[PDB]
Amino acid sequence: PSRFTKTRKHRGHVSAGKGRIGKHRKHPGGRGMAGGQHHHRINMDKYHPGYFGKVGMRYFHKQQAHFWKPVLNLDKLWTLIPEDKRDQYLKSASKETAPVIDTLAAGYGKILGKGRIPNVPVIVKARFVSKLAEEKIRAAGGVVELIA
Amino acid sequence: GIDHTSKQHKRSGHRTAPKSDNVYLKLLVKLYTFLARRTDAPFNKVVLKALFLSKINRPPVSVSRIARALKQEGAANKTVVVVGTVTDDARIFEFPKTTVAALRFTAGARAKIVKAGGECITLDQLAVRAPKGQNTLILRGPRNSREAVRHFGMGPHKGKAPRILSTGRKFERARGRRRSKGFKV
Amino acid sequence: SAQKAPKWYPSEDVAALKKTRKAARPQKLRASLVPGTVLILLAGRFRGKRVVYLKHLEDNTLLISGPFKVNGVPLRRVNARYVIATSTKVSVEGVNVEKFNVEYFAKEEIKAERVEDQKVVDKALIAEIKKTPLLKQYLSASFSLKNGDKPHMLKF
Amino acid sequence: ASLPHPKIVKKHTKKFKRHHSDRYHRVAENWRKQKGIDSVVRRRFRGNISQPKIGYGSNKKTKFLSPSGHKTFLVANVKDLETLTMHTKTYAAEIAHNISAKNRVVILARAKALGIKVTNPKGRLAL
RNA sequence: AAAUAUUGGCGAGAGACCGAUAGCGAACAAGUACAGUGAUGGAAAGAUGAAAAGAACUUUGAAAAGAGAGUGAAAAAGUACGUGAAAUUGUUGAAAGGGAAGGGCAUUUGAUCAGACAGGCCAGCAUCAGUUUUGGUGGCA
RNA sequence: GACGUAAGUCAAGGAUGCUGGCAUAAUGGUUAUAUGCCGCCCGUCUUGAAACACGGACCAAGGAGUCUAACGUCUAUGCGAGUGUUUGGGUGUAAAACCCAUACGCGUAAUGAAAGUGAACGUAGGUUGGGGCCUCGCAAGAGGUGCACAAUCGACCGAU
RNA sequence: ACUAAUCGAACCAUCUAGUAGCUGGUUCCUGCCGAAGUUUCCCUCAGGAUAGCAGAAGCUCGUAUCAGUUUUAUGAGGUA
RNA sequence: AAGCGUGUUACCUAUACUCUACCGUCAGGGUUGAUAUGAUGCCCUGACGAGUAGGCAGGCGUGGAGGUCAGUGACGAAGCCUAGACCGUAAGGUCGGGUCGAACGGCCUCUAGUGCAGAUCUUGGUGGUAGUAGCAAAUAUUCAAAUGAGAACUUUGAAG
Ligand SMILES: [Mg+2]
Ligand SMILES: [Mg+2]
Ligand SMILES: [Mg+2]
Ligand SMILES: [Mg+2]
Ligand SMILES: [Mg+2]
Ligand SMILES: [Mg+2]
Ligand SMILES: [Mg+2]
Ligand SMILES: [Mg+2]
Ligand SMILES: [Mg+2]
Ligand SMILES: [Mg+2]
Ligand SMILES: [Mg+2]
Ligand SMILES: [Mg+2]
Ligand SMILES: [Mg+2]
Ligand SMILES: [Mg+2]
Ligand SMILES: [Mg+2]
Ligand SMILES: [Mg+2]
Ligand SMILES: [Mg+2]
Ligand SMILES: [Mg+2]
Ligand SMILES: [Mg+2]
Ligand SMILES: [Mg+2]
Ligand SMILES: [Mg+2]
Ligand SMILES: [Mg+2]
Ligand SMILES: [Mg+2]
Ligand SMILES: [Mg+2]
Ligand SMILES: [Mg+2]
Ligand SMILES: [Mg+2]
Ligand SMILES: [Mg+2]
Ligand SMILES: [Mg+2]
Ligand SMILES: [Mg+2]
Ligand SMILES: [Mg+2]
Ligand SMILES: [Mg+2]
Ligand SMILES: [Mg+2]
Ligand SMILES: [Mg+2]
Ligand SMILES: [Mg+2]
Ligand SMILES: [Mg+2]
Ligand SMILES: [Mg+2]
Ligand SMILES: [Mg+2]
Ligand SMILES: [Mg+2]
Ligand SMILES: [Mg+2]
Ligand SMILES: [Mg+2]
Ligand SMILES: [Mg+2]
Repeated sequence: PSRFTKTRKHRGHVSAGKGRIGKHRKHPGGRGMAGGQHHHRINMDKYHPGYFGKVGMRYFHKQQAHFWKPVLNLDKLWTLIPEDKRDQYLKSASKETAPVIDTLAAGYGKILGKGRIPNVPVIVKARFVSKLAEEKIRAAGGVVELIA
Repeated sequence: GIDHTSKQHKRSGHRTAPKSDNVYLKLLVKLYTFLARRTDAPFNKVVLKALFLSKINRPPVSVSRIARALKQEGAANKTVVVVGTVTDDARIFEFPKTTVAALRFTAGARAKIVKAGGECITLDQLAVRAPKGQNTLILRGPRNSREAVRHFGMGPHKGKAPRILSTGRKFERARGRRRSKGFKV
Repeated sequence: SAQKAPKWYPSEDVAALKKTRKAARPQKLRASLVPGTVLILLAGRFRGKRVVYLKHLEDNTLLISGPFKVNGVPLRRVNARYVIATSTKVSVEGVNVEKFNVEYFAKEEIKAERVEDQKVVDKALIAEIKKTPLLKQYLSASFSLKNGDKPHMLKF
Repeated sequence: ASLPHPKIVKKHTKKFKRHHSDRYHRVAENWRKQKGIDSVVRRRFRGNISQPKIGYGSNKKTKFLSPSGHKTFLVANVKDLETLTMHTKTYAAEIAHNISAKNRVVILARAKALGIKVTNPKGRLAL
């Protein structure tokens, strides 16, 4: 709101906080990104290195839906089970009845291996897995099922 | 005239009160002001100062962080004190039965502590049962893990994050960031 | 409401005064102020009259009567700071003076007993004055500062 | 009367009139602080007007006290007046300017019966 | 076809908008009066009173008008009309004024004005405390 | 603290006692004037303004850091590994209030130009400090544990 | 030269509130703190960015890693 | 010497130094078994106070909005005038008298087209100049009568 602004406190003072010498002007250094290579060069190299120039190969007509692959770590793998159902699987870490986790229905593309799942066998249906995420799922007795 | 050695009329630079207008936090400050003054326990003075802190100065404390601190030798039965919010953490699967005193609990954090057999209490209940902070263990969350801390201290060779909106190729991965394009950092 | 209210109110308690340590001790007079001394009154109705000092009363005033038959100044009080103690003295160890105090001069025609007390003290005082010559004329004449009088150098 | 109070020292009894408020009609007597670069009044040259400053602040024991020792409370009716029933030695009622003549009669008779001082017991009277 | 657009037109309902130098240029005979060869440019201007009850009648004046009288709650509302500021002006009163005037501190004089008797005002002396100043005298190295 | 045997007294953590006059313009306030001394015209640019620099004859009214999109820091608030009801739908006392599904945005993963790959040797490490807590201590201290944070050597992930 | 008091490119309206590193102005009070005209770079020299000076928000702690100062010890310098 | 050189005292007075009071700021503290209900309150202690550009903080005032004071008012609201009074360091607030005639305030919050001495600022109004500069080119007017309140200027006659 206007009543809390310094404009109200600058009433009565001549320059409104802009100085008598500097004498607040229209666009003293140019407009926008002007002089990024000439008179604003130091600010660019200090705070935005990499701004000028080109980087690698172009991609005509990029569809981000091609590259959709949300990653899920192993420490969050057991969150795909509802919590009331989750405890009776943590107890009785048994094969012949193992939770089937469809990571795709929860919206994940690749299972990654941040690790330390419990020692309960788990059936993981994943589009992709990392090598280490596969090692820790098999070490717990489970298996990774490849889907599409 | 006086040859002044230090700046005159200088405020201490520390909060003497919370900026918050929460009436119940003011009652907690009112209770722990009395305890810090009428007791010699350094615990009460630390808690009173922590009640003044801003939101970024009291990051959330995970229950996993609480559980790791209870794995310390001789700390398995202490009252964990968090002047701030205790959040849940699903990455841990074995929580111990302990008592946590905190300013705020999330719904998941309250459920996890109670389910493990423990108890969630407020800071006024902590004061009644531990007036001098006996057998307490103050826990603080990670303060430099904020996303704004990444960009603090930007400059050449500093290895800090640039203040950027859109990331990827074509956004500050060129001249100034690699030897093939002018110079690097 | 034209004015809202004081949010809380100041107490109308009349706090008692702290215990002051100011004991009242008797006045020390100038050495030149001794009974029998002739004094010059510096102000009041009897400005510049020469009077005879008799007693130091308990209100710290000076009891004087430069004899009423001599110069007309009756028995009355004067402030010590408003008189000049001269070097002339009359022997007063024959004058009944103990009867006069602060209560004698309480304000509230002349009272009949006051003129009788005057007619007793003056007889025992005028008799001593007639011994040393010219004091009756001295006490009937008024003091005055004249052209060339420097009180800082005059030895009264 | 009122409560006993120390002797009230005003510390500056003169109004702080604005510089050049007598020179030009367009400049009001309401105090404004000179902010000119060359201003002799701002620069505090000898012989110029004194600017208000915190050194002139009144003693807190006698601040807001009227010469009779009371603080002034503006009242508009009987209910406003009866607020000061137990505070007659620290507060004197002053009847608001827009109170009608008949209502001033009622307020004064109520304040007289309660022993409340009235700052202006002469506005809108048949005298 | 519908879901979409809509500073034009027609009919509506509203507003934490503006309140006659504002709000449309225009609250009013406003795109008017007026200016320009022309294209175009483009104002100012609201308020008596509840009701004209808008002052009959007398008197002075050539008349305007004035003085009364009257109407009205009010004429300190008289169509030169609600209120009626300032700049500027007249009259009256007060004050001061040797080539400016105005101002700050303090007091004299003149004017004017507030409160208090169940302590208010101004003082004098004594005995002390704090800070000082100016003398007199004593005992030692 | 001092004196006094004590009671108590005192000049010892800040004035009391006695007395008079007036009780009103007497003191005081305000204002005009007089006198002593002082006082150059403001604003502005400027190293420097009373300037023989510039604007200002006077008065009234109007008159100049606003709103928006996106964003940095900080703070407050809600919830919290999630968060964001208001594009919409339902409903309504109807531009309000109240309720809600699926998505989507950001976050929870990075790195590489890219193809791709993708975060625990260990009590999520070792060392030096570190508030607080615990134990022994009359205490000073000593020992244990040490969150945040600071330094350093490692380990893991991506690139080379 | 003249082209309607307009001519080294008329007048009218709109784009248009054209841009201006340049001039002027930028409206209440009090309290606390309180500068710079210097570094580097720029078609830079009446400008800006950058570092410095300044304010504010504080945070971690609680008498210290300290200091526009001296002493002691040990270096260095090539001006009077 | 009231000049020059030198020496000795006394004296004068800065917003400087010392002491005290009061204001504010900062810092360090005290204060809950009725603090004998204000805990951003009350109180104790110490230090400090210049300031352009500039930063921050606490407040004053204006238009409109939610709430409240069952607030004020035709027995006078608002406005305006008032060398009349009071409060605040101040921004300002409050009252008395006059004038007037219909609406307007206090407090807790919300909101802004929110505060003017300047911009050769905009619009309107008014001054000093000032009863002043001037109303002097084109040869030139005069007399009587009439009319009229009033005739240098109208009408007629006569003349030039
Ligand atoms: Mg300033
Ligand atoms: Mg100005
Ligand atoms: Mg300027
Ligand atoms: Mg270049
Ligand atoms: Mg005042
Ligand atoms: Mg200057
Ligand atoms: Mg208009
Ligand atoms: Mg024409
Ligand atoms: Mg009008
Ligand atoms: Mg009227
Ligand atoms: Mg009138
Ligand atoms: Mg009228
Ligand atoms: Mg009128
Ligand atoms: Mg006038
Ligand atoms: Mg003078
Ligand atoms: Mg006077
Ligand atoms: Mg002078
Ligand atoms: Mg310039
Ligand atoms: Mg120059
Ligand atoms: Mg100047
Ligand atoms: Mg110029
Ligand atoms: Mg000019
Ligand atoms: Mg002008
Ligand atoms: Mg204005
Ligand atoms: Mg809603
Ligand atoms: Mg995005
Ligand atoms: Mg052309
Ligand atoms: Mg513009
Ligand atoms: Mg233009
Ligand atoms: Mg300073
Ligand atoms: Mg600084
Ligand atoms: Mg050399
Ligand atoms: Mg001389
Ligand atoms: Mg200052
Ligand atoms: Mg408005
Ligand atoms: Mg009125
Ligand atoms: Mg009306
Ligand atoms: Mg404006
Ligand atoms: Mg103006
Ligand atoms: Mg003339
Ligand atoms: Mg002619």
